[PDB]
Amino acid sequence: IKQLDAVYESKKGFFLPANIVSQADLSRLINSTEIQSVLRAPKGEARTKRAC
Amino acid sequence: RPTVTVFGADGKPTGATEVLPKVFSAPIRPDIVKHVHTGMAKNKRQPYAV
Amino acid sequence: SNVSADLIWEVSRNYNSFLVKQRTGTFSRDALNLTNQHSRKHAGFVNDKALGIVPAEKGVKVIAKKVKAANKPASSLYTVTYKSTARKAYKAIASQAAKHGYRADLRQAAVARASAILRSQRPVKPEPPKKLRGAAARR
Amino acid sequence: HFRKHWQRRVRCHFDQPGKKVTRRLARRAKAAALAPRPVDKLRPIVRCPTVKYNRRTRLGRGFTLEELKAAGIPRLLAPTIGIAVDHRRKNLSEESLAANVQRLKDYKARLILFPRK
Amino acid sequence: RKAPKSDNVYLKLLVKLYRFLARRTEAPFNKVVLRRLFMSRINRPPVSLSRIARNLKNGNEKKTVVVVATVTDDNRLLQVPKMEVAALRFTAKARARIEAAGGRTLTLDQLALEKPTGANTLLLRGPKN
Amino acid sequence: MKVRPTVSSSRRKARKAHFSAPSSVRRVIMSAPLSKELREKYNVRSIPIRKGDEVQIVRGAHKDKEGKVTSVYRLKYVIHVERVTREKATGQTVPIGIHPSNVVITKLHLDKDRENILARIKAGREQVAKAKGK
RNA sequence: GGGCGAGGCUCCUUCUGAGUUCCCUGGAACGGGACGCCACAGAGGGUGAGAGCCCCGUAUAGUUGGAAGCCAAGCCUGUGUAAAGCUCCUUCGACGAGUCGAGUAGUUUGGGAAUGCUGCUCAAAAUGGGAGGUAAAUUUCUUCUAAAGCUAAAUACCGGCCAGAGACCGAUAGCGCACAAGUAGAGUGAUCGAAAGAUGAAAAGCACUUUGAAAAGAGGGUUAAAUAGCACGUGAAAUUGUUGAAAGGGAAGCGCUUGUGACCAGACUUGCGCCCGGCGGAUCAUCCGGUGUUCUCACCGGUGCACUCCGCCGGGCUCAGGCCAG
RNA sequence: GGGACCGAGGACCGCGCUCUGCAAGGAUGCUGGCGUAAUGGUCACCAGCGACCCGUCUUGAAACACGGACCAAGGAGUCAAGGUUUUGCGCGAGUGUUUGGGUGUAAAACCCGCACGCGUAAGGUGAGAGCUUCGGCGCAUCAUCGACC
RNA sequence: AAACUUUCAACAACGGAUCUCUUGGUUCUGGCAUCGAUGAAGAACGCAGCGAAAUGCGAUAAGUAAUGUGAAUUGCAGAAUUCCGUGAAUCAUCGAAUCUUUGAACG
Repeated sequence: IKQLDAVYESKKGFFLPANIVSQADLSRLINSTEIQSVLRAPKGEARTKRAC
Repeated sequence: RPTVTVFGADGKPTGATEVLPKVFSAPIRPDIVKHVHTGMAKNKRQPYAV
Repeated sequence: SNVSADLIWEVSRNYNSFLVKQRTGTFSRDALNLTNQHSRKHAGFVNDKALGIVPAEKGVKVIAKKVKAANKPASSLYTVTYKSTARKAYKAIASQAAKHGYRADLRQAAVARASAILRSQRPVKPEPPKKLRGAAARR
Repeated sequence: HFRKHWQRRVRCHFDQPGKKVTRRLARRAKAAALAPRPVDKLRPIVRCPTVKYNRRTRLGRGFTLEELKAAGIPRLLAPTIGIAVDHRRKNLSEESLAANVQRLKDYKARLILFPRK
Repeated sequence: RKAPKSDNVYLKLLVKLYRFLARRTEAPFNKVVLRRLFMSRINRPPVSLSRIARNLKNGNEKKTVVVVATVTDDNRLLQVPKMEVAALRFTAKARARIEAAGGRTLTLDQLALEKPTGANTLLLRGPKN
Repeated sequence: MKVRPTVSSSRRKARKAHFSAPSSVRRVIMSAPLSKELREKYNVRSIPIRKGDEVQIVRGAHKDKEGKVTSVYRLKYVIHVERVTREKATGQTVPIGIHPSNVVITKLHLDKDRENILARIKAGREQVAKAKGK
């Protein structure tokens, strides 16, 4: 475990990659206060009653 | 930084504590693994020809 | 971080060691899977909070994930064995699933799984004798 | 560009790792015979000819007789103590002479020479 | 397009996040970002530090710079101003030069948290030709 | 796992060598284990079979039949135990081929050569037993 | 400077771990279950069916004897005014000819300063000769020494002596050849050139009786199996025989829809819930202690020894239950 | 008033009306026989109606012509080099470890010193995506006037 | 009605597909350097108790000497081996021999 830092610090021309997302928990992002405060009101439900 | 506990020969924790070595936070990309694994498995083959 | 329930589902949606695929549907052998169906709702190993019911000698054995021990498998399952009446088992399982916000969507599925196990433990009625018809009956 | 019969002259290098092991074992064989000695010979520092490469130095074939005498190493003993000698190269400049003389004195400082018999 | 051509799992999460935002918001910013996540790499040219530095020269400072592309470094720029840049990817040198100046680097999911409607944002694209 | 480069793991070569082995090689392949009493007496596990030995069959249709070895038919990798026979159609008795791996030696035909064989196997076994022990 | 030389390296060679313990199926366990052991060895093969521990081998360190090369601690000796390296200099310093070269013909190269080679005619030099650089003012300058010769290594390898492997082929495939295959056979000859593997664990390859001239047949027998009898694993189709069913006034075959005849897969057999009665048992509610968790929900133990709770049995009732219909 | 075909959906929500309710965003209620080859299905045949023998080639099209006794197995756009377009991936003014060298549990995997291949060493006006503090700011790209080499 | 023609089914034939197997091939890699007038490579003829071929050998002829191992060979028949031994074996190794007619082929 101690050597595992050293081995990746010695690879030339390679750094540990940076991900394109910072938080992988979508539920936290969507259900966050910041997102939910600016959303519109819902336009419907999961199941819609058919009129005719 | 998160840490990990060390276990002795009997399976019980020994009180030693080590820091997670920063490579376990890397992105998990199965598509890269599949592409890299496909090529690396071919590097062991021996030629065949009639 | 880089790992979440959404990521594990994306990695493991198309293939798993628990996956059973046939023409009539896709099943899952996951022990924390209440309906044995392949879905994000029911994939126990994917989710941070999940439930699972397995039979005991008499009654049911309910296992739930501990969120603060996701990296300690030996201490990650909260296990309760219910060997009292069926109604008392249903009350605890449903309260276990809905009274604190731990997978309230699985309340109905969990109670049904407990009912099936308790029903399966009941004695078995002897099947009626088979009846031959037509040509088979005349020979 | 296959207007000739290329198919009968096609070399495939499937022995690339096999030859590397063979080369590594041959180097080990030299160390087995010349046990304390290095498996190579000391070679001088030379300048590449062309104006494209004259700003860079490399290793030459062997040491010049003039720069071998300035170091203090006899001619007939140099190939015997692990020094390559080139009788075709001329110095033509003090810069090449000084660089290789200093290289030889550095070699003499690190040397362990055993009695003859 | 309905499904992105990429096999990146994290890119799928970004699309899923911004598909939700585009449906539940009236901001045209979210629809542009979503549609740019779907297109190919040649259709997403890199944006250099020199190009972003030009575009905030006049009055667009103290704003959020958003590119759905990779941000690269430029050796022609000697001084890099402090800026707030959110992008799909950053190079090692461009990220270091931005952080050395005193700016901050964001990902597209952090941008959703900070600016769910693309408020006070400068959206740029790379040179197609 | 095999390590030495001179060893081969080929099924084709192993089956060729086994079925085309010379008589001297076949003698080693036709070995049989020694009985428990003989193991603690000689410190020897196995020994090639021979004509004078007495064996007890421990595998096959002949459950626990005892008898003396009569022939070592190395050409088909079988031995002939006495009174272990089957009648042909004519009623003439023919021996039944028993493999040495299916028998255990109970009494050992003793001669100077076989005392030398048992001594060499014992010497190696005791050498490593003390090497492993101390 | 010479001669011995212990010993050493390389290669063959001897020996070195652990279940044939109990039960079931089976002709036979090498299969299933249980209880163990070895492992620097769970590569491979055989043994009556998938064997780490039945057997050969497999792994590591040793250990027994031998072979030929090379090295070598040491021990005997050496010898002759014998050889060798350098330094210095009022002395010397030999370097390859019918060969370069010029002309010409053929061929060749990316290469008329002929790229090289060969034949023919002529045929050299010694501060010489060859090649190159260069407008730089003359052909200055640079760099080598041809017509004599030896030399390991890195490089090639469809052949020779072996050895190890494969995401290769699996008997019309793979070499023409998995077999008494460059064989049988064809051609005057040069040459051309096939087809062809599999009984069974074990021949245990059918004693004996009977019919037949015999080939064989039938009983009887071996075997787990003859639905394996050497025309021998499994044994498709084309094509054929027998039996069973059916159709057939100058084609058959094909599509839609009934009918007849034959033959069949489903479905159903009851479940749920109430109200009484006979029971058989204390995981009834509550409270107390401990523990686990999602921190308010549970589980264990005690209290709760019976209008509460759980299972059975005997009745009544409700509901839901298959097919075709009015 | 007399027939025929059909019953899609599955808690509530709606439009409504003749409102203790209803024919109003899709069938319910009552009853009988049977509960087994009875419905149903597969074959073969009879019956009514329907129905050219396939492929190739030529041609505007037919027709001619060619191949077709039957079955089993085999049987035909592959590999390599060099260009090129598009998609995915890595790094990105850089990129490429694998000629070679160094480890190795040994044709794998891991690592890289020097060269080398390909590429690289700032305006005005009008539209214009998107922001906006509603004053305006304006990506990419196009049109025009430019500036420089 | 039978017979004949056709369809299906069962059994039996013809034929050898399918599955399974493989002391074979094919390709790659590694160590090594060894034919002949001291008669090679090839051709021929002989040799076994019972053999045609393949295989082995050469009138010492399915073989001799030496070394090692240690009790066989086997289809049949006949001899063995005393096993407390210079010693079975269609055994292995191999340093010594025998080695017909030719064939570079040489009175």
